[PDB]
Amino acid sequence: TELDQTAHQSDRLNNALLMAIRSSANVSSGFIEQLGGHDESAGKRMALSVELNNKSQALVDEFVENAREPALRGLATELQATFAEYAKAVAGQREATRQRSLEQYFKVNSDAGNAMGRLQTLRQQLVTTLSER
Amino acid sequence: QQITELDQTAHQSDRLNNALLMAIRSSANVSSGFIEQLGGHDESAGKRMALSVELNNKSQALVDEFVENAREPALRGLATELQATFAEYAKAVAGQREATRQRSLEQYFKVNSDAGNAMGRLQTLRQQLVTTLSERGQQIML
Repeated sequence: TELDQTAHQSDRLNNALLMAIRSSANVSSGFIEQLGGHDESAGKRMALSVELNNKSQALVDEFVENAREPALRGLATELQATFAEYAKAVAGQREATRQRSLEQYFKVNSDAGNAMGRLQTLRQQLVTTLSER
Repeated sequence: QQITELDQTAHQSDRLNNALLMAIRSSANVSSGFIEQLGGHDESAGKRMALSVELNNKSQALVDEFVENAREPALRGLATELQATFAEYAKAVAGQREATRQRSLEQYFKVNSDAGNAMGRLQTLRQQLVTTLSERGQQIML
């Protein structure tokens, strides 16, 4: 029973991070589509970025709710905080894209890239801790 | 022993998760780098081109190692598809980087569909491989 919880936790963690980076990739792609006048195509990218933000946030929330073991509590709260910092940056990318502002996009993009760099290394720390039961 | 094959199954799914994560991060760097370049932030865009290269090279090495270790027929067909699909993806992202260096929206769009189509297939193949690896880990325990 503990082991089936582990697989659900792993699906939540991996899907959350894949959907989160896809959310940012979509809004960047959509910004470029707007630059090229592909304005209908760009709306599909923006909608997917929004949806992927919502779905990935829900999975992080579930992961943290279910990571009660003492070895995981601190790291899971670190994940919650770093993920929130990433999601805030991607929300900033969406707002820059709606305003069609190259400079607003640059401002927040460094925050996005730095938080995702940390999410990759934090994910590996979580995978190590999950596998040690 | 069971823990050996179990340990190797976990190692394989982890290779797969890191490869897909870094592959999508590579895209995020080239697209956001193009936006930075167009805003006059040439230095940051250059760093992002380098990071896109690094990330897809690391992903490629993980994909190659995954295929080398996916010997069972339940996995090998999916694994070689993942490899062939990654090659398509990596070539399109390289096209996106060169379009960025040339400051060319037209060059960028010319390959942007190749990248998205390959990435979509990569994500489905990862899903099939994760499920098939998990099935093998459970078969051992059964």
